[PDB]
Amino acid sequence: SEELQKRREAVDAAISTHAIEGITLHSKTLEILEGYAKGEYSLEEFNTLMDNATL
Amino acid sequence: NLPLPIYYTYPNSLTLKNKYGIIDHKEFTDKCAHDSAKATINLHQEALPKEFNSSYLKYLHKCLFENTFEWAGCTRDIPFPFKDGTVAVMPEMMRSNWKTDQPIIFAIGNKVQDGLKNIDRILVEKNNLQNLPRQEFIHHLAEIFASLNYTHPFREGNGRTQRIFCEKLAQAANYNLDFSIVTKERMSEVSIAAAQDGNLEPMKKLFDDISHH
Repeated sequence: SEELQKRREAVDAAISTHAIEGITLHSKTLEILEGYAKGEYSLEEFNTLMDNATL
Repeated sequence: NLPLPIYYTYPNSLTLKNKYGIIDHKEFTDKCAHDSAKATINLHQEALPKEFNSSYLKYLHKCLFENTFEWAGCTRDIPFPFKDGTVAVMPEMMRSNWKTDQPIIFAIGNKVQDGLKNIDRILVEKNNLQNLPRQEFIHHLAEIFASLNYTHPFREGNGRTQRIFCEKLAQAANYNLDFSIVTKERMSEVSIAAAQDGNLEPMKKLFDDISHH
């Protein structure tokens, strides 16, 4: 899937930009990003999960 | 009520004033990175702009940091009025590297505007780096990246803003810029070489390695 490949590239870019600063994302952040990359839920539902995440 | 650099940070703290009210650096970093990751995902689904310039760079900072900083999208040379009634400004900024003798001094005062306008001139003259031979694209991408490193236009979030700006610039020029193969160490090494030695070749080598047409 072209769409899922674009989502995976966005997620890898989000991880890289923090890793290049020496920042590891919170486990909850990574879990929500992974679900989006895999097509488990929409961009809107991804946004809801991020805003509702307990850190 | 004179604007000052001190008003960017909480009283008696080294932590930047933020919308989360978090003074603990670890917890602040976690939440700021969480929101920046959310913004990144939404940004990569957004249609590319017709023009790349310093206004677009400020928009990207606004997108990445709107939920973290009241001053998201605002540059450090311009007095910024916080909701708390204080006014912050930081015309003078420097960064020390633990392996380097002398600090890197960023653009002073209104030289921040000059740095932003510098990239605008390059991007107008070179048509957003589109329709160029590969060698020219790599050279000007490196010139832009090194120029933004010196300008350091924002109080914080420069690196993150600069990288997505350059990914999007590359995408509009039919290139995929892959920062995932670049380590924190390699990024720092090439940036110090351009800043202190005036040597752009390590940065150009890095961009050549990570640019895929």
